Amino acid sequence: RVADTVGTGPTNSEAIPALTAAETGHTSQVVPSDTMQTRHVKNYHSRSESTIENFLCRSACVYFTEYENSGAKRYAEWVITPRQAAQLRRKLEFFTYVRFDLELTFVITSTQQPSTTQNQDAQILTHQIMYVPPGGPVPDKVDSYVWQTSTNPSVFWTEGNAPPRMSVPFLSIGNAYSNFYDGWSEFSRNGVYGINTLNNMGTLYARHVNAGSTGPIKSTIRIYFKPKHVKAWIPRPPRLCQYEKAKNVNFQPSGVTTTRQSITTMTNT
Amino acid sequence: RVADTVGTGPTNSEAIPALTAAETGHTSQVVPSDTMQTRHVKNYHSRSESTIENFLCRSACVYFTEYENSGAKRYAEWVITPRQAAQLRRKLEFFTYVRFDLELTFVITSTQQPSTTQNQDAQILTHQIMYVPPGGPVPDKVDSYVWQTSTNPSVFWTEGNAPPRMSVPFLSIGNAYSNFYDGWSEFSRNGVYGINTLNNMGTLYARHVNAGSTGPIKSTIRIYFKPKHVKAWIPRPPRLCQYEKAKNVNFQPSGVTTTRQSITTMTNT
Amino acid sequence: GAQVSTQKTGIHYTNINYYKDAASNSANRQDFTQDPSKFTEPVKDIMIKSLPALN
Amino acid sequence: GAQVSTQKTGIHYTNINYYKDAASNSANRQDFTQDPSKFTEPVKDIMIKSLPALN
Amino acid sequence: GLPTMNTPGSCQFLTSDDFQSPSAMPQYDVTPEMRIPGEVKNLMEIAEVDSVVPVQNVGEKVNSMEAYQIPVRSNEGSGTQVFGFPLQPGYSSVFSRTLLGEILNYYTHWSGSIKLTFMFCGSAMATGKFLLAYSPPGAGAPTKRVDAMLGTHVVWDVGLQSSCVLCIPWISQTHYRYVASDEYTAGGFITCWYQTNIVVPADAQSSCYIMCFVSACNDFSVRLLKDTPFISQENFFQ
Amino acid sequence: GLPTMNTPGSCQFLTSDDFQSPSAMPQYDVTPEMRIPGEVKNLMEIAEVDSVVPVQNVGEKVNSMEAYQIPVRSNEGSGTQVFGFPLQPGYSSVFSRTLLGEILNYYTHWSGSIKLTFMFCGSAMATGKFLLAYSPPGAGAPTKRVDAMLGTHVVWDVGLQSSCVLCIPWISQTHYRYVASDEYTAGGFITCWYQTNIVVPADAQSSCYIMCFVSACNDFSVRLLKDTPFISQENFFQ
Amino acid sequence: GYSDRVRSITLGNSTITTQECANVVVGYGVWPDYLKDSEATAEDQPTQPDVATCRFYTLDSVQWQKTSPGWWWKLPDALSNLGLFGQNMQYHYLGRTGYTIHVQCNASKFHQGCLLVVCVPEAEMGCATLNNTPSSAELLGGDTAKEFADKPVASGSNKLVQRVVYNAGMGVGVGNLTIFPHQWINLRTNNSATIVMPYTNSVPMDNMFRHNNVTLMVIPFVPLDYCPGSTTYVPITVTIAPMCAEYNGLRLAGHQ
Amino acid sequence: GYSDRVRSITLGNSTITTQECANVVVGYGVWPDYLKDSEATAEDQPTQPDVATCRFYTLDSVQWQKTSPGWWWKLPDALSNLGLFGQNMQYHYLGRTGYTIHVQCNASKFHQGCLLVVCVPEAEM
Ligand SMILES: CCCCCCCCCCCCCCCC(=O)O
Ligand SMILES: CCCCCCCCCCCCCCCC(=O)O
Ligand SMILES: *C(=O)CCCCCCCCCCCCC
Ligand SMILES: *C(=O)CCCCCCCCCCCCC
Repeated sequence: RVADTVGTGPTNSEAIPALTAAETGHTSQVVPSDTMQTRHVKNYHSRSESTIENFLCRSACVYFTEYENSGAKRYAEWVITPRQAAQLRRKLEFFTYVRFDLELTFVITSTQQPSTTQNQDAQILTHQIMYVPPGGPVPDKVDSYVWQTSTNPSVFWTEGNAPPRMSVPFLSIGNAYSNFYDGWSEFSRNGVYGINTLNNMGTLYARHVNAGSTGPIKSTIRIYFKPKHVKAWIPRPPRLCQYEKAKNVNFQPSGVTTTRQSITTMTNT
Repeated sequence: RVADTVGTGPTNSEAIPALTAAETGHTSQVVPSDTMQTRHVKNYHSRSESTIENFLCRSACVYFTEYENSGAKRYAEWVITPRQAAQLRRKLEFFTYVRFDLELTFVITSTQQPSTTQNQDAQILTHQIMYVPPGGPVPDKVDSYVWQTSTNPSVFWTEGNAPPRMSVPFLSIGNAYSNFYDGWSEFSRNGVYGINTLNNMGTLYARHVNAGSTGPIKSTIRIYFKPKHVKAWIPRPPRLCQYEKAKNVNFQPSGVTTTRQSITTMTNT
Repeated sequence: GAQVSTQKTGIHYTNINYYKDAASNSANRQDFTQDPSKFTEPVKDIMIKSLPALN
Repeated sequence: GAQVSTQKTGIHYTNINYYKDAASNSANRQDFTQDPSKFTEPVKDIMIKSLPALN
Repeated sequence: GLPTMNTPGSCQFLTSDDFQSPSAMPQYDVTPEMRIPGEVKNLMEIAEVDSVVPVQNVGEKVNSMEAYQIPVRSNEGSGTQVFGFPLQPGYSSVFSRTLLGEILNYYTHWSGSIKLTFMFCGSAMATGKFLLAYSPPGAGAPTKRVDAMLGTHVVWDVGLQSSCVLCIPWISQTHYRYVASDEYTAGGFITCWYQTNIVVPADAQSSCYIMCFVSACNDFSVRLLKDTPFISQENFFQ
Repeated sequence: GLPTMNTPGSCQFLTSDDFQSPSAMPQYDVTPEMRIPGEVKNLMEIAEVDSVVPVQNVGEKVNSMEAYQIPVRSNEGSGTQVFGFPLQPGYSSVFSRTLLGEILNYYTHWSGSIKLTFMFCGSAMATGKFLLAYSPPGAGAPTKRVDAMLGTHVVWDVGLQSSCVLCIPWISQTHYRYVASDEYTAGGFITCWYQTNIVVPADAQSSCYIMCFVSACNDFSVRLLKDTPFISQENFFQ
Repeated sequence: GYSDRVRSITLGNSTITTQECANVVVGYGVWPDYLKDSEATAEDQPTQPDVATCRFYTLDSVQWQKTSPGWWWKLPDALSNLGLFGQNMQYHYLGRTGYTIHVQCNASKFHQGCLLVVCVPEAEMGCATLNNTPSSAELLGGDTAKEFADKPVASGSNKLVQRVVYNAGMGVGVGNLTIFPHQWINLRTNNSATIVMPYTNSVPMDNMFRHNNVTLMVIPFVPLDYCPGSTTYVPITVTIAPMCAEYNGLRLAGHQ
Repeated sequence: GYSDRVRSITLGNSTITTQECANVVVGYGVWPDYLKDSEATAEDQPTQPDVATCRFYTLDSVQWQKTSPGWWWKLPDALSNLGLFGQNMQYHYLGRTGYTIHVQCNASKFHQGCLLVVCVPEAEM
């Protein structure tokens, strides 16, 4: 809950709740009651919706690709990163270190494709989404033995059903996920610089278990991330400049705010 | 329950339960027992179905639009108002202030469209309904980053399934939703006049996550509102004149009732 | 943590809620409370039926 | 082995978990704990409002 | 993997169902309540409130305040009929648009007693007696005061107590009645007659007005919810 | 085979739902926690922290540290206006990019008091008094110090305590206000005037600077979560 | 020695007597009072002028004619120019009040007629021309009664209120206005109507220029009549008294 | 950590700070208050606006020159046009008030001068 205001009356003392020295690096704690006559008000207002869990715990699309029924793009692959999407990336980046569990929901959608193919009569498409942790063998074709997933986890989902969803633990090696990294990967202060030295979550492959029809079909897998059971440390300034890369802080300089005219103009221009 | 009648007999006194002065602004409380000889009757009749919850708590269609597979209308948008439908609007307007939770059910239905397109073999369509609270970025195309809904709530629903439904809290800033507003938005008694100065619930966008087929398909989203946990204050006369606008009281004058002939005619004409 | 309440008649129906928000709950159909002497009789001085209204 | 907790209001909602892993559980939406005197006031020597900051 | 089995009714959307749905806005803090005056708890709290009845529907008076005035005049005889309308609170053009009739049009059945409070709006010098009567159905409407006689009446003497309440009891074969018309569910007739002509002094107006008010009694109840026929629409308003 | 029946909402994916999902990695042992300094528990812990406000948006100073400096100078008169911006913490170009304004842009409603700590960055030999005032909406912004007068003000005397906190109360018709602009939900105006011109000795600079800081009070709260309009995207970054 | 007909209401400097009346109809059963710390939002301390604001302000008299359709007075705006009620209302962003509305109309034993004295909370009115909204100068009349129309107002390209009495300018049935606190001034039995309105609104306090929370309407249901000789000029005088007026948010004066 | 030099006076909407001062000189040892039933004559009930009237009204600034002789401001008439103090003062036959007069003048370490700030009861000129 939020703090209620205390009924205040006049004052004429040497107590100065309003005068301070902001150089101390300490935020003042003045409240209306200190610089005016306040009435008692009872605050039932709650800061429930601004807890870190409520802020971050909402499914956001982090990426999406396509694969097909035929041709070259018959299976897809994505090296896992939350940095390809501007929206979720920016919320996580309000904090230097974050620790959390994840809830993965996938929205797989197919579209019939233009063809000269006559007598199309598609059968129901079943998809396989497979996770290849850093080090395991990678599918080099829609049919390499790799898709057996004897040990790799993978979801088989038939179209028309509810979106495939599963949760994942805090898969880090560190006691918290690092959102920023002011360092290199090599001790010779060389090689990679930044957060990419840390990103090693593996790849995610998807494919059609069956082609289904004689005509072409293209599917689009959308990956949704939802941070459950979140812990966030060391907050920082929200991102001002637009994102340029998915692996680095690279920004193009932009001004502090938008403008108006005179410091006296009560209106944005 | 309803009140039972008391057995009454004859009377010959100066007690006058029948004579009053209606100028007082007080409704008389005479009952059959007062102006005749009544028998005792036990009333088990209940006023259960006329409670405000039972009156208002039934799903009503408040609006519906269309979006398509291709073309210009590829996504839809609706600024939320219960005033576009005559039916639900009129029930809510029996009261000046109403406070309640909402239950949203959407009935999304698609129709194949006429085309010269040969070899159509549609794939299952999945739809996304997104809410953009007052202030958030708005989708300017079926594919703007906006549809990531990292923080905005949104429903993904595949056709052929049960109607997507969710409930919403009492989203007002005031301690009750105002059904009427005899005022302006500007302190200079200018600008907007009426309830529209108060309506600021945001917009609702819908789109096809996938096109599904080579041929054209047009969908129609129907939004249903159902006031749960209702509180209503200050009742008023039911709407007589027909509704003309969705943002204002504007009516075209109509007579008090229908007619019959003489004040003696026991039949409607 | 269930709640057994009465059904509408002329029995019981057990209920449990699964959602963390009160807005996610079912409607309140069984509140037959009522008070017409806000509208019928909002007069300052009491008006007795058997007596002359204006005296 | 259920747990009845409170709903968000201005009741209760019983909960049971079915999965063997804590990662499979629902989010923790009801933790309204807070401590801004890490950021507001991270000063070594205490600063009293009514007193002059620099003396 | 608990063995389940679906019953007919699955994935169906019943307009009047009562189920739990997930909140789209979690841990949302609702603006605290405020005590606002005059809260309604039941629709019958509204139907128990007097509302002026447009007895003089007749012609274009319906497009005026004249629909509300019941003409009373000084005759050369008594026994004359002042007005007459049937007991159909939701159907008759008289009651259909009242506070009681509008609420009744959202329901299919109704049961109870009704109060018809008549207020005399003449000069303080005018007198008169009226026979306010309700005759149940069975034999037509009373066409003479001598037929209205035998019914359930109340002789109203105009005096300091301006108004007089003719209370109509529930005399029905059935427990409820249809709000819409049905002769099985017939209601009766309400008529008014001069008991003793209106007597006025010299210099005071001889033609006055009466006003009728309709409210429900403590035994009134409505049943089976439906839509009013009173609100139409051709397109979504804009 | 337990008889079940589905309700509308089945097989729907609500972005903000809160359900249990099977873990894809069973009996996985999570790397033990570590106490890392400065943990955030609520976003309001961040909005309660002072952040420098870019009052001098004006022109190209927004592309500089000048956006942050409020020019104060030794005049030939007092009553002059130093600055002026409306009370719109999430909307005004001044507050929109603050620590408070960035957090407020992720929410739809807001309520509470705000502290505007002004720090005098002149020479140790400069003096001066300023009238820091907040005038609620209703009648335009004060155009003279004599109009700012009548508002909620604080006369600031520059001395050893460099800074002075003008605390803006919550004076609203409603419980919350929209983060976005709406004249129903109008906020007010914050203005600053010279009370007694800036007096400096000989050999000390006569034109100084002031800095403004914005933080929320203990009664501040934000509601209804939405997306910030501040972060766009055309393609997935690579 | 008593009488249900006699009355005396003292508020501040003013006292009001009645020798023929009905009860005092108290709002929605609620008597006006001040805002509680539980229901308050504005944290600044209020000004409660008391005897200076909450007193009997008698606006202009209006003439009841055999052809008058009715009249209406918005509520905060009526007393917006009267005394210290109007002053505090200008210097303050927020305000809250209740009222004791005393409508006075005396005729004789040979006169007849009957007025409906209602207090319509939030009388949002319609425009003659369906596309527009009435103008501020068309809806409001400070201390000067605004009057209803006998017949439909023409829908040109105006911002005229649709004044036909039978729809009350709100598109409802004028005969159902009886739900809103009211009384009747049947010249046969009455002399005046007194209505004590509590503060009705969805917010604890609101601005007094931008929003008129209550609207007083005096609509004659049974017309004035009298035989020749009987005095022809029958005026109606409206006396309203604010009750428990508080004001939060002080600043310079006005509205803009 | 205190100082005889610091001060803060809160009256209504307004607050006043000082970083260099002397004591507050209280009238004739009397702090303002309301009229007692013992000392009252006017039988009608008073209006005591409170926060609306009793607050800090900052009049116009004046320039101290090397040749300025002095200045004077009559008291009820000064605030006679200011806010709700001036309003109540016009609608009412009788009135009674006390004041907290704060005269402000800051110079530097290289400036010199000395003003007499008096409150003359009944300065018949
Ligand atoms: C079918 C199984 C799918 C499993 C999905 C595993 C996804 C891993 C998610 C890692 C989360 C966010 C981490 C950013 C990493 C870093 O920069 O250190
Ligand atoms: C996918 C999330 C959808 C959320 C649906 C939100 C709809 C908001 C409903 C507001 C309700 C009725 C309010 C009328 C508003 C007014 O006039 O003040
Ligand atoms: C109180 O509820 C203890 C009894 C529990 C009965 C079994 C509950 C049936 C399934 C409930 C799980 C809740 C869904 C979130
Ligand atoms: C504690 O839970 C004992 C009460 C059990 C209530 C019935 C449980 C409902 C179904 C639960 C099975 C768990 C699913 C893996």
